[PDB]
Amino acid sequence: YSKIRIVGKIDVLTGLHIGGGGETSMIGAIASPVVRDPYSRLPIIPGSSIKGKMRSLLAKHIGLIPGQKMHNQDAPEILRLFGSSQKGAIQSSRLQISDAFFSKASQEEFDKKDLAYTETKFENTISRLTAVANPRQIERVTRGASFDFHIIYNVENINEVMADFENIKTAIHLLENDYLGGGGTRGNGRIRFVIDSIDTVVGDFDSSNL
Amino acid sequence: YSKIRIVGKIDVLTGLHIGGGGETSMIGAIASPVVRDPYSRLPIIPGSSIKGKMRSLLAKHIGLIPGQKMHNQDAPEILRLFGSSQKGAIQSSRLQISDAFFSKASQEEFDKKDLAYTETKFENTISRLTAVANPRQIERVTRGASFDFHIIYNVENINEVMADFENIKTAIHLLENDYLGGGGTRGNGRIRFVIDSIDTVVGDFDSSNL
Amino acid sequence: YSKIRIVGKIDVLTGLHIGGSMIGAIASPVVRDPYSRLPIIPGSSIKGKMRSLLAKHIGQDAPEILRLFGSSQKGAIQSSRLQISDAFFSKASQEEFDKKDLAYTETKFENTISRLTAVANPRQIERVTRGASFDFHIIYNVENINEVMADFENIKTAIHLLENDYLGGGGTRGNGRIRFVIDSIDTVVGDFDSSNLSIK
Amino acid sequence: AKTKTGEMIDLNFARKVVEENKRVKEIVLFNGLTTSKLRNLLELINHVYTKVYNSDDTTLSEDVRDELEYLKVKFAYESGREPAVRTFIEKTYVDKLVDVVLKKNTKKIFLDYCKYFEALVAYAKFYR
Amino acid sequence: VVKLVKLTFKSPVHFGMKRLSDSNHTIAADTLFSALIIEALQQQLELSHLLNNLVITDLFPYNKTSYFLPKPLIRIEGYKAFKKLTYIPVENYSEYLRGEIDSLEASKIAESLNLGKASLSTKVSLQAVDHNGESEPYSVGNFTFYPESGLYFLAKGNADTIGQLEILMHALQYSGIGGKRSAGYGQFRCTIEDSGKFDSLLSQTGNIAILLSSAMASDEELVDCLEDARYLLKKRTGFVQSKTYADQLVKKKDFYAFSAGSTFYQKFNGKIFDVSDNGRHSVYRYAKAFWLEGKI
Amino acid sequence: FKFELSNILKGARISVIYSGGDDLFLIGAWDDVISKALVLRKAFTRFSAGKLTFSAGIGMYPVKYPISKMASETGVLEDLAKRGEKNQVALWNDSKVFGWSQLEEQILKEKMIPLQEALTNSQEHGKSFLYKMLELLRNEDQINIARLAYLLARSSLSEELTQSIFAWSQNKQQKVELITAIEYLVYQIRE
Repeated sequence: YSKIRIVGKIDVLTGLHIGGGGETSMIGAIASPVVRDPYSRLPIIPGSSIKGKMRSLLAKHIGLIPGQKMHNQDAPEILRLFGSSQKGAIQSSRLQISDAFFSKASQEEFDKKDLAYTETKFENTISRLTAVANPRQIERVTRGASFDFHIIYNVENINEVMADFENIKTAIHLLENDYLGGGGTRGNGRIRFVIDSIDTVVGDFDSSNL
Repeated sequence: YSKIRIVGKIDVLTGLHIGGGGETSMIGAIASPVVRDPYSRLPIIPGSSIKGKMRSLLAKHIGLIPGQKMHNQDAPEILRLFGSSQKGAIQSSRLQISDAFFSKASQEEFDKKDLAYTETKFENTISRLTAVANPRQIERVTRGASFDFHIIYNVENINEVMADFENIKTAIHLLENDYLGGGGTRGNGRIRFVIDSIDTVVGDFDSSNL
Repeated sequence: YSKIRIVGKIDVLTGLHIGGSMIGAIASPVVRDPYSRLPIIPGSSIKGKMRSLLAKHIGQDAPEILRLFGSSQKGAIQSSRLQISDAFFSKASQEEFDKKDLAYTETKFENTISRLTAVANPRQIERVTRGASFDFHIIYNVENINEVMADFENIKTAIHLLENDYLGGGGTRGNGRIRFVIDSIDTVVGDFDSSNLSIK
Repeated sequence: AKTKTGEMIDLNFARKVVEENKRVKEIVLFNGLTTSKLRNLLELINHVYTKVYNSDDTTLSEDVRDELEYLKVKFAYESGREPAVRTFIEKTYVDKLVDVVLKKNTKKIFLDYCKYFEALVAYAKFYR
Repeated sequence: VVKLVKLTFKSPVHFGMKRLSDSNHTIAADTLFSALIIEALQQQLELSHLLNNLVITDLFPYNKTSYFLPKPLIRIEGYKAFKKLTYIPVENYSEYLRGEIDSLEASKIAESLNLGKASLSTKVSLQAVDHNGESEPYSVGNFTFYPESGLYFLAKGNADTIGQLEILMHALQYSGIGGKRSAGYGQFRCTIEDSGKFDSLLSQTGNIAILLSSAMASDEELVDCLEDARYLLKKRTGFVQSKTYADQLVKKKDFYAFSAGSTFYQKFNGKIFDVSDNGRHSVYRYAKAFWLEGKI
Repeated sequence: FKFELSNILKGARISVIYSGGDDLFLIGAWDDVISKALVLRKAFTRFSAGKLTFSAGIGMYPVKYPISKMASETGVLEDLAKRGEKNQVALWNDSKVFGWSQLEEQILKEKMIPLQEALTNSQEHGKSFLYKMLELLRNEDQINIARLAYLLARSSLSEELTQSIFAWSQNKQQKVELITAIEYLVYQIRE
């Protein structure tokens, strides 16, 4: 059994907004706060949000079956990688995608020039009925920000490792051309992946070609 | 599943004002600033503004149903292109319009002339019963500036790609014949679109004709 | 017959959810101490995760994992060597969270998008806030002296896997990343020498 | 803190003071105060509130104290420009409470002042 | 040599009585004696000395304020409060024997008990999931003691017996007591000290006698003791817990013993009983009697 | 307990596990169990001429939830209502304990019925509006009371209900009742 560690950077090409919960809002304050690491108050990218977006894009690329009801009806590669919960056909997820935290390098860069980690984007919605704008404030992680992402791959079937990493590269290529987080169709969440390394932390597996 | 990337430039024919709040200024100083990228401090064109203006103009051109109240009630082409959230008829957004950033060529051109990217336009309102001026100072992006946009089109149905790009062309023509940002009715935000490359980044769709 | 106390702190690298209602309210509360209301990590979860990771690494049927975590099979009754106490939220972390008025357990809002209607369903989960620390006590029972080193190497492999693995909750989605810091290894009962033995 | 005639300053007093000023005519608050001037003052206090919110230390830093001083200056300027803003500021004692917050020099008192301001805005919206 | 042993429990305990879901706040003397026997077997210590020379008391609650003994089974001339009153502070218990305790003070004593809180942990078995199966949930009872509160018991024996008990309890601190030990429960710390108060309650002369431990007499002693008694006959059943006993786990022979706190006008000596059937080693059950003398 | 109870439950998705003697145990739809428990209470009062009252605990569980855990956890809820002096009922969560007259009149009829007609009558109002009010409620800070008024001002709700909802929120006891009123409406209107 082997575990392959993929550590890298996610660079915010356009402002990133992933929702946050449990905070009531002051009148005139941000309508939509982002998810933040409560200990550090810095924004983070939830591992689930990347895994869900990556899996959704990869599944759309592979092709969904007609009238697919559940996530467990995906292609065998998608279930092999991200996991399945079919009754009597449970497959362990090979991809454990952890939460991406605001990097200390970007922390230093934003402490220089006295730049806030997040920025409030003021928006409105002009109605099709009365043509009256309805303002909102969306918090978004700044464009300069970088997040340290850490993924683990579980080497269960060696013969499928190369195909699984090909699918991972396809999914990440889709995600770079897609967005992450919410509001992406209106310019939010565009990202770039920079793979610092693909190490093997567990086992004797040779991962230099991945 | 294909992803076609449209890349070009937005040229500011008339000073562009996209309002962004959250700024306190000295008595008598600039009253209304523009939206800027916090990291660079350079003016920005949000993808929300581009998408909203294009969708509004396209919906007006195709037609508004009598007594329309919401955006999900727009024409099926508009819902197919820009997205929808109607109950039971959630349609994904094929267009993912991104924030347009200040072009580096335009930045160097302005630095050549020792010119500021943003000008403070001085305006006033003459009362109709007292005829007393009320002064305002509106920040605008200087004419002659270019913003390089970035749009992603998701080819979900191969049949409708030609019609979708025809609608995108119509929307961009309307936006060129229209304004962007605030104050455009009084001569602000006139822009021109210069398309540089339409290519299929993801997949094997043929984007030569488009 | 000797016993080896392992004293350690588990650090929550990403929000920890061990599970264990009213509308609009977190429907997935973490395990908490019934009296002090401090969230805890059941020793059963640690023991089961370690046993599962050892099963995956070695491969349950294997004699080593079965002796370490107990066996009740007919003709093969084995006492569990690893008795792991439920982890207790640490005092130092409790003070560090009392400062700056930080709650002990963050709530995480999550949504699922259906593959058919594209609708989104929202779940609020409770996670032990990243940066917390749980004291962990493990008792290793030296049933046989000859197998102590091998059992401790197995523990070390299990710990390393769990460092690279998660603990409880949905760990493929980021939750449960933990780091084990062992304060000390010592022979509480018996004359056995555990100075050379390191869990990590 | 407290007002003249020994009354207590709280969100209950925010409701009470928005109600006593409330005059039927249209609903007129503080002799012609409009929602827009109230939202401008709320924008000022919101900028200061964001400054303090981002911070964690209870003691108010020097920059936020200078922000409160400039808030008092803006209060005076708006009072001079518009009679209704002057009436609102003197009836709700917002500048006096800015002085009190500066005297106390803690995050709790500033957050309570922000809550009082927000309650004034909310009840002004409700009673219109 | 009466020695008070106080157990302060760091983690919750199961202390099962009939199922895995239910949890008892205390354990009977037979459970603690079986744990001591198991510990002596592990520590390679002889069982004969412990079996013969040691008489132990049931585990009973205590707080920082009071140590609680079982309610004696004596006639009461309201009744719901006495039913709810399971444990009485030792100073109150002499008053209860004198019959001065009224219903309101009985309810006050019952509410005074702050031993701890009983909970139920919900766990799973994921073993089937690997072998193409589904996970199965289950439940484990728990009882978490308040920080001041704990359990205690009195043990009488010879000096060597007391020292052996000290060593066995030092080991039991890490071995644990109760169900689902070695799976996250039952861990405790023990402190053994002489207790003047208990010795004063121990030394006493009265018309009536009350058990401090679950016990049952032999037939010869039964003939004399049974008459003129008020007792609760509780069943002691369980599965054998050993590797040596059999290839597969086998239930113990059902036993029936007088509950602790039962009142006998005639005292009986206890007997260590054998509930083994067709096993490699005899399974021992503790039924020795610890007596307190009282006047009603 | 046995003969008359069957007539009381007529027309409701309720199954009597046992009535025994004084202690009852019933399992049924969450909507009908609450309704019949009130109907049981009013019929019991007439039967006993007011000299007798009974305390009950009501729980809400999914179908797949074990039966044994339903009896154990709901018995503790009864134990809460029994703990208070005489007539009490524990609905759903332990915190929500109300008098039988309070649950039937102050919650279901005084507050929930105006809320039910509110959603139907107003196109703008949606479950989203209910949840937003519910978040402002359940907040000890008095500031949320002002925020509720701010939320109610732009909500475009009817004036009489807007005054009613504001008045209920300010009172400490009436807030609990208003919270329960929304919850019941939210549960009743799902899917």
